[PDB]
Amino acid sequence: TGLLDGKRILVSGIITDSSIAFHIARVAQEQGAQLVLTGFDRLRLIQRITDRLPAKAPLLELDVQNEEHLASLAGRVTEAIGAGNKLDGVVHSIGFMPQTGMGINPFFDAPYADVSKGIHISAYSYASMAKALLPIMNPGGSIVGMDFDPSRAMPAYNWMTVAKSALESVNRFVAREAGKYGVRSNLVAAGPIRTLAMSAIVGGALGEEAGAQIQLLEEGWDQRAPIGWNMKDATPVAKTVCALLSDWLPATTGDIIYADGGAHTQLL
Amino acid sequence: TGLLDGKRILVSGIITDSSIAFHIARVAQEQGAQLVLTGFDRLRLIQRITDRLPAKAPLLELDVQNEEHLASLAGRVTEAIGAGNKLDGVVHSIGFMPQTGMGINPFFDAPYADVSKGIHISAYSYASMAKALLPIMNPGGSIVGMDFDPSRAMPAYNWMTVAKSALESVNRFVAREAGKYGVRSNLVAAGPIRTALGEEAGAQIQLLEEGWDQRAPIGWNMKDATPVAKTVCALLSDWLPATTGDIIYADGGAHTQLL
Amino acid sequence: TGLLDGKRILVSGIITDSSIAFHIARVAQEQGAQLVLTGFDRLRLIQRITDRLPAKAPLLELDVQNEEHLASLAGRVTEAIGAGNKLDGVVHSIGFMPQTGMGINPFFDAPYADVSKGIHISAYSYASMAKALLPIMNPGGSIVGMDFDPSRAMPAYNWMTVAKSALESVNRFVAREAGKYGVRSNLVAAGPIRTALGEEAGAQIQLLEEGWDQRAPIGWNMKDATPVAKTVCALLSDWLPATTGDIIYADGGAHTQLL
Amino acid sequence: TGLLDGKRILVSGIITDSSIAFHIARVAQEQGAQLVLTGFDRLRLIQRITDRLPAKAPLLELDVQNEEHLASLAGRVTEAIGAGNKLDGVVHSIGFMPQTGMGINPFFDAPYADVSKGIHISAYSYASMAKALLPIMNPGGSIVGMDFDPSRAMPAYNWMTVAKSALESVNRFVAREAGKYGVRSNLVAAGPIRTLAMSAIVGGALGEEAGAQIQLLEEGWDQRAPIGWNMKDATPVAKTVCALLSDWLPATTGDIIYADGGAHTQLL
Ligand SMILES: NC(=O)c1ccc[n+]([C@@H]2O[C@H](COP(=O)([O-])OP(=O)(O)OC[C@H]3O[C@@H](n4cnc5c(N)ncnc54)[C@H](O)[C@@H]3O)[C@@H](O)[C@H]2O)c1
Ligand SMILES: NC(=O)c1ccc[n+]([C@@H]2O[C@H](COP(=O)([O-])OP(=O)(O)OC[C@H]3O[C@@H](n4cnc5c(N)ncnc54)[C@H](O)[C@@H]3O)[C@@H](O)[C@H]2O)c1
Ligand SMILES: NC(=O)c1ccc[n+]([C@@H]2O[C@H](COP(=O)([O-])OP(=O)(O)OC[C@H]3O[C@@H](n4cnc5c(N)ncnc54)[C@H](O)[C@@H]3O)[C@@H](O)[C@H]2O)c1
Ligand SMILES: NC(=O)c1ccc[n+]([C@@H]2O[C@H](COP(=O)([O-])OP(=O)(O)OC[C@H]3O[C@@H](n4cnc5c(N)ncnc54)[C@H](O)[C@@H]3O)[C@@H](O)[C@H]2O)c1
Ligand SMILES: CCCCCc1ccc(Oc2ccccc2)c(O)c1
Ligand SMILES: CCCCCc1ccc(Oc2ccccc2)c(O)c1
Ligand SMILES: CCCCCc1ccc(Oc2ccccc2)c(O)c1
Ligand SMILES: CCCCCc1ccc(Oc2ccccc2)c(O)c1
Repeated sequence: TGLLDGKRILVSGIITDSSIAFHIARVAQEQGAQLVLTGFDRLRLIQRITDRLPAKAPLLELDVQNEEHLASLAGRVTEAIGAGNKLDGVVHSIGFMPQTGMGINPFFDAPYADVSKGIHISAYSYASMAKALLPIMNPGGSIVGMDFDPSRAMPAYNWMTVAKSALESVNRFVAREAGKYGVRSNLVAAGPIRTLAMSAIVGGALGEEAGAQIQLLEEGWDQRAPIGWNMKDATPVAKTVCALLSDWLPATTGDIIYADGGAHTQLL
Repeated sequence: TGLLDGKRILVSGIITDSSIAFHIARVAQEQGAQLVLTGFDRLRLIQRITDRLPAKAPLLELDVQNEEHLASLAGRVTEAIGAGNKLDGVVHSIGFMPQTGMGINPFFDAPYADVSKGIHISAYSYASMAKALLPIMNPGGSIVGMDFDPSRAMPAYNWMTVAKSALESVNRFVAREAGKYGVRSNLVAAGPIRTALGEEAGAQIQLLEEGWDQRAPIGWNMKDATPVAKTVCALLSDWLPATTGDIIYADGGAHTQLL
Repeated sequence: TGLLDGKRILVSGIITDSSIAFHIARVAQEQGAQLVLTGFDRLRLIQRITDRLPAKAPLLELDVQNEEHLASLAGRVTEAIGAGNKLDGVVHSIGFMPQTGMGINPFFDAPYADVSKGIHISAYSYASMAKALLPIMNPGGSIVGMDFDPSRAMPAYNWMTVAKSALESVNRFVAREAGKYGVRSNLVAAGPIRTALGEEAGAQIQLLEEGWDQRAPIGWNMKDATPVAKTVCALLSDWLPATTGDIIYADGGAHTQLL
Repeated sequence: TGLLDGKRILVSGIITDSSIAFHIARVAQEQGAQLVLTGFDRLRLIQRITDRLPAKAPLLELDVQNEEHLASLAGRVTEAIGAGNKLDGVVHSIGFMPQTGMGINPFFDAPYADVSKGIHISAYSYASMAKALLPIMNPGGSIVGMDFDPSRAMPAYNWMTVAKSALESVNRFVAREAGKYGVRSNLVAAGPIRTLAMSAIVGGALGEEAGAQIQLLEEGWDQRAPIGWNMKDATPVAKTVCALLSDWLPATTGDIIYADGGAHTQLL
């Protein structure tokens, strides 16, 4: 049978077929998980994408900034999975940061309203999503978010890095809350994955300064990674998340698991 | 002679005489530094307090949330220290967080507008302050801010801990920008210092504070901010010229010990 | 089907039925793995114990200090699993340290020959074991060893903590060598598990152990090694194919919490 | 006056004029510190070198493996500084590792007797040196050793990296011991410094594989370092040690201070 048999897992974050949450959903379903998906803006668009999944699953609207979406989320899920049923897994795979705070723009030229908006979506929403769903979660359940190692600074990532340093702090705190329900909360720190913005800067959407930079950071990842790293394959990352959602890591919470090919453990 | 002779150092954060920034200023002055102090809201009040310092130094108004204070900050400092003169050191010792996101309030009940306000004052202001002053800073200068180890979660500190996780990340980036000026940028992670909440808090804080002194191999006195103020001066000095984007712990070593 | 179906996994470290390696083997077998077990000194004794496992598996002699056991290890495994067959997983669950360098003895009174013996068995043997078996391992295989967070110092554990700081460093290097074979290499940092020393120890261990369960957001039961044995199996499986040279914590989250 | 006025500091580790301990001594003396030096093998040779210091200081023999040198060390120092006088600072700047465990040799081909010998000298000796001198140290005193960030693996450094991971663990423990005497114990994690072996592999003492590698790791250090890093200047490292020996860091022990130009805090 499948890694996640008879587990009901909410997976947010799907926008395209290159999304990390798309492959987290695909694998979860491949491992026999009943899913519940959420989407942010282009619900019609994500309907077309989510239809390309192994199995049919309810799709709810969730704008983590929206105070109404959050207040109503549990009940909507209750309706979708069926009264008397609970969640065994929540996948937070949400991120955002205006151009001002990430990319070619000077680190010091990001206005706070932009940084604030990105932290809200990339860091605080993890707590508010756990606050909504914790109540309708089963003991032994698992909440996992996506992270990008922010231990050290780097070019381009700038204020996103500061948002991810927030998310890791938030995660350890959400573990406190989540423990009172016997639920774990961890983050999967993945190496770079080609999606849209990052698989666009290739040719040079950001210019010759950028491109040739990210193309360097990415490149070095595959060298540093003792088992290597293919930025065009989001499957290994997705499987790590499934391992976190499963029951084979029942004593690990408030933590961070690194799906980056070991790159973060090697200097050169 | 003093550790910081001839150094023009801007020091923010004083509000009372218990303020970590008060002792930083007091020690920097004792070590022969020319200070420029900034205050946030109660300028008259902090005038009373800053008058209790070893030496007289210009007091400017700075509210890190105010876009006008920031844009003008450099020019006003230039006028206080004199045209042609530049700063050798900047002390960010600013911290805030509404009760909603820190204390007895449940962690999940902090509304973002609050959390966001606290991160703006506690984390982002470090970058915006650096962005303002970096241009009027001398090579080999030092920017140092205050921190409280947010590596692990804990009761009460809650969202402040999240704001500090942000500062440390901001600091590594400010080190990048500051490098372009030959300027370092580090954080000093101090143990708790004394500067109502009920029986849970008076139990927790006095239990967390207590265990600090136990864990600390040299011990920890929460009623003395001097050890911390000296660590900030060592950072402002020239005896740590190769360290930037880093964090120096003035905590009695508590953070290196488990029990 | 099981997590580790069709996987040939070598598991060392069993000595009693409380041994973390016993439950690792028990769980790997419950998840349909073909095991090859190794034992150190009391082979007859561990035969009695290994007979208490779900399934029957070959038991080889391995004393990581013995240069002959190491050189022959591959060939003997080849013969047990069959020529042409290779290993998919190696479990290093070996640990030692004389009383001199761990327990009530003062930290400064541990003679090197002792400390060196403990590091040889507890740290270096991880590399020498990897060097022996890596050649008879399949791509996508997994080497996992046991660890106890040595980030911070603590009473009693003393030089074992130093030996574990070494293992973690050894592990990052074994990840390099192992990568050349498409093999991962990680450590599982478990909370204390039950497997005389006087009133100080019975006070400390029961105080350190106790506070573990408090710190742990999901709690921690030192009388149950199963959660730990499952984490080792998740590492041996294929649901963590992108993680190597790393450390997975099976400790109830205790290490992410301060108080 | 000087940073270390009227402080009596033992400084070991001087073998040549490029030694990190040579500059730690030179600066300490420049800051008005009474020194006590120790040497390992070529005492005659180090006599010639130590004579090139700002000021005259007693030179004792200390082979950290030798059980006799350790047992007699305090008394010899007592004699050199004068009965009734104590040390205010100890500088551990000792390292060793046979070619087998560091360089071009395969990581797996280092025999334990070699690794053991290097850990003994590079890690355990820090404890045994503190065990000898702690008794003749003043409250407020400072014990500092030299370290090289071993968080992540790297080429060439191999078993030395494993020795430094040991030393950092040892350091936190020595802090326990050292606290009972009101003495601090920290490590200075420096970036690479041209000495003898490392300033030899330049041309290619280790070959074209090496050289072009270390020359890469070194190079990248100066790029990653936001204030940059000059591998030909050991002065900034020495001054950090003096800051640790001084009284301007009285609340930091069992810790590690990084003198590497910030390189360890930057990814690219
Ligand atoms: N792609 C990578 O290289 C990689 C690596 C490390 C971490 N991550 C993290 O994984 C997560 C998703 O990454 P991805 O690469 O799949 O990105 P993506 O661009 O494919 O998806 C980002 C998601 O955020 C959603 N979103 C934005 N604002 C929202 C809001 N207001 N309310 C609800 N949803 C909102 C978008 O709809 C989108 O699905 C992010 O946290 C990202 O930082 C990605
Ligand atoms: N007190 C402790 O136990 C301790 C321990 C570790 C770190 N710190 C840090 O040191 C710093 C100062 O701490 P403190 O204990 O002296 O606290 P304090 O309350 O005495 O100082 C905090 C300062 O923040 C200033 N401030 C608030 N909003 C501002 C704004 N909008 N613009 C400019 N200034 C503003 C206040 O005027 C005040 O001077 C903080 O960052 C804090 O996190 C304190
Ligand atoms: N027990 C705990 O609380 C706990 C917690 C964290 C980590 N660990 C780690 O797990 C591993 C095993 O722990 P355990 O509690 O099962 O202890 P155990 O005493 O049951 O197992 C230790 C094993 O080391 C073996 N061993 C000793 N010398 C050997 C040698 N020369 N060659 C081959 N094998 C040798 C012994 O035979 C024994 O099986 C150790 O590395 C230990 O550090 C244990
Ligand atoms: N040089 C660097 O790039 C750098 C960077 C980081 C850390 N460090 C550390 O600084 C320390 C010294 O480095 P260095 O570059 O000055 O090296 P060096 O080669 O100049 O000196 C190493 C010292 O070890 C001494 N020594 C060796 N065995 C001894 C023993 N048996 N008993 C007593 N003394 C013994 C030698 O006599 C020598 O002085 C080492 O710990 C080293 O790892 C150096
Ligand atoms: C730009 C630097 C390369 C880092 C890799 C990377 C790529 C995408 C990332 O995720 C984002 C998704 C939406 C908004 C912001 C970020 C990220 O986490 C990490
Ligand atoms: C109640 C929290 C216990 C931790 C000790 C502590 C106390 C005060 C702290 O500083 C603050 C000052 C103003 C606003 C926010 C934070 C802190 O850093 C650390
Ligand atoms: C007494 C130490 C408290 C820590 C808990 C603990 C207990 C046993 C441990 O494992 C050992 C087994 C054999 C030899 C050395 C170590 C350990 O890892 C961790
Ligand atoms: C070889 C890789 C470059 C690392 C920089 C470096 C250079 C010298 C180092 O110190 C040594 C001194 C004596 C014996 C062994 C090591 C080191 O610590 C760190």
